[PDB]
Amino acid sequence: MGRDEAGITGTWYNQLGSTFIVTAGADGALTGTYESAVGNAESRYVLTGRYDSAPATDGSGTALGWTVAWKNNYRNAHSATTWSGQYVGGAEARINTQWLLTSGTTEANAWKSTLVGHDTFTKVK
Amino acid sequence: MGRDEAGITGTWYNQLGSTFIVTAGADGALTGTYESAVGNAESRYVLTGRYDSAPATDGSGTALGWTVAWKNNYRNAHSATTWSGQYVGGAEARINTQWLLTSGTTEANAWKSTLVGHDTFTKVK
Amino acid sequence: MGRDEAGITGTWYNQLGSTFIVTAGADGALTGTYESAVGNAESRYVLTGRYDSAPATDGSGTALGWTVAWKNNYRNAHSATTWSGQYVGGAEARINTQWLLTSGTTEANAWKSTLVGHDTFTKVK
Amino acid sequence: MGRDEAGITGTWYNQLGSTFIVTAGADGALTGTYESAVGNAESRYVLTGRYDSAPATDGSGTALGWTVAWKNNYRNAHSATTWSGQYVGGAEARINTQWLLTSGTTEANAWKSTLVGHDTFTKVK
Ligand SMILES: CN(C)c1ccc2c3c(cccc13)C(=O)N(CCNC(=O)CCCC[C@@H]1SC[C@@H]3NC(=O)N[C@@H]31)C2=O
Ligand SMILES: CN(C)c1ccc2c3c(cccc13)C(=O)N(CCNC(=O)CCCC[C@@H]1SC[C@@H]3NC(=O)N[C@@H]31)C2=O
Ligand SMILES: CN(C)c1ccc2c3c(cccc13)C(=O)N(CCNC(=O)CCCC[C@@H]1SC[C@@H]3NC(=O)N[C@@H]31)C2=O
Ligand SMILES: CN(C)c1ccc2c3c(cccc13)C(=O)N(CCNC(=O)CCCC[C@@H]1SC[C@@H]3NC(=O)N[C@@H]31)C2=O
Repeated sequence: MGRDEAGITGTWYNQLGSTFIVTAGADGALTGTYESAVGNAESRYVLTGRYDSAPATDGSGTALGWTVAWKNNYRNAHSATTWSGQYVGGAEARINTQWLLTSGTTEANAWKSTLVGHDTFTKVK
Repeated sequence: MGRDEAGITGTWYNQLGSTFIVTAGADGALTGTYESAVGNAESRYVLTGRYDSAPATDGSGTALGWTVAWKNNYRNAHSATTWSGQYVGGAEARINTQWLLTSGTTEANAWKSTLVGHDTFTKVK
Repeated sequence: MGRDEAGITGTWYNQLGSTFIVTAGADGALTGTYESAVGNAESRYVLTGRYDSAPATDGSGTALGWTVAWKNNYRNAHSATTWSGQYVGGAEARINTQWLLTSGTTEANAWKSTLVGHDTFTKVK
Repeated sequence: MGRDEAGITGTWYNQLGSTFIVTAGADGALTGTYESAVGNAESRYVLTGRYDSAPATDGSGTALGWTVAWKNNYRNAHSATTWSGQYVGGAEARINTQWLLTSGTTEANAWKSTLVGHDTFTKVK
């Protein structure tokens, strides 16, 4: 709860070397910035999202998600990613996610508008 | 741009009868509430997300995404959904999305933590 | 069972105008050809897959999936799609699917190797 | 080509401890069996799929996919999984996949019919 808040807030790194900095609010909000090590991305981008401010205490992870639109002062990649996953606490804390990356397309190209992938975030690296 | 802002802001309905009410901010923010016609959901839930405040003008859609954590004053479904998609404007304006719904799980059950689906939102119904 | 076999076997069409011709075997096999109305595709491509030869009889759909590699005598698109979904029988019989389309990539590009989408197949159109 | 055939054919293991045994045919076929270490699964299940019998030689992976219906002599889990991904050869050869697992459902429950995940297969473990 406040446990999750404290667990989630901070800097995370994924397997690609991207950096996710986030504050979890007591109200279930996630707010922060994201810097992608790959793709059409430079510097930091705003992120917002939500999390289960009251997960179970049977050892279950904590559900959460967030979005980045790939526009900032330096680039506009006409796209947006959402990550959906769960926070697991402890000595090797992790956010395990799957993500959808959608590009704005013509109607003709809409069938190929969305990439899918997975990112695992840790507190080190 | 301001076009997208004006296009996106408002009430949308999906094929299931769910209701998405959203304000698009000039800064690329999405803020609002979501009421799901199905699943472990009651009343409205906070939503936040982002959108490409400056899509292309070659007739491409506008990328966007948002999250809902399935906790409010009435229920806690220990889960969170992200929708990723694009807004298409005009007489039959649409937000075409794919979504990931993750439940908090034990580590044993993490492989089955995430549902995937698609929702199409329109301004009527 | 033999019901499913009879239900599934035949020609289906999706919302894009693609054509899926399939034989369901008594052993749970699916075999046939696919012709895509869109993308880097021409003529027919082999398809194979499986289905639950013994679904429930509580009105549940019948789970199934199949793959196409996008290589034939005319083109090689260095890619393969899998469709996962369920057959629903009756007067407006449907196969409702989600699909993953993966392209062979460099290791650098693997994070963007896979598109996701949804196709609905019917017996007419 | 024959390279891919030789690369792919054999026994693979994923991070969960599941075992995938496959023969790649010269015609682009994949045929074999799958034994899942997790879920509603026992013993081996038939699998079929396809692969790009002629990938590029710029170091790109080889696209492929396959399906398992979760019915055999011991169990019927009313479901089917498709894996979509790419084979990468060499000293630490890998098949990197994403998967869709669909359960037969009522029409009411169709929105939650499909799980999504990722599996990485290697030749050892
Ligand atoms: C239609 N058709 C041929 C395309 C043409 C162009 C594009 C696409 C795209 C998606 C789907 C198809 C196309 C797409 O997303 N785009 C925009 C790309 N946008 C970007 O590169 C922004 C960085 C995204 C980084 C990802 S987020 C998940 C992962 N985790 C990380 O930390 N980093 C990676 C295109 O141009
Ligand atoms: C591990 N294993 C056996 C499960 C056990 C329980 C659950 C799950 C879930 C996901 C995956 C597996 C399980 C899951 O999400 N859950 C929480 C469900 N949470 C909810 O029902 C909240 C409403 C979500 C409504 C969806 S959002 C996309 C779509 N579009 C709409 O407008 N409405 C629908 C479980 O309990
Ligand atoms: C890495 N990065 C920038 C890409 C560059 C090139 C490509 C990709 C792809 C996928 C992901 C990224 C890229 C991809 O799949 N490719 C191959 C495309 N392959 C094809 O076009 C084959 C037809 C597929 C038709 C689809 S199947 C689901 C749907 N349902 C239907 O009936 N028809 C549609 C690329 O080139
Ligand atoms: C609708 N609602 C509440 C559900 C109720 C029951 C079920 C579901 C399912 C999917 C989605 C929702 C539900 C589902 O798939 N099912 C069948 C499960 N079927 C099985 O357990 C078969 C083993 C699958 C093993 C996976 S394959 C990807 C991964 N990689 C591996 O090597 N092993 C794992 C349900 O019962």
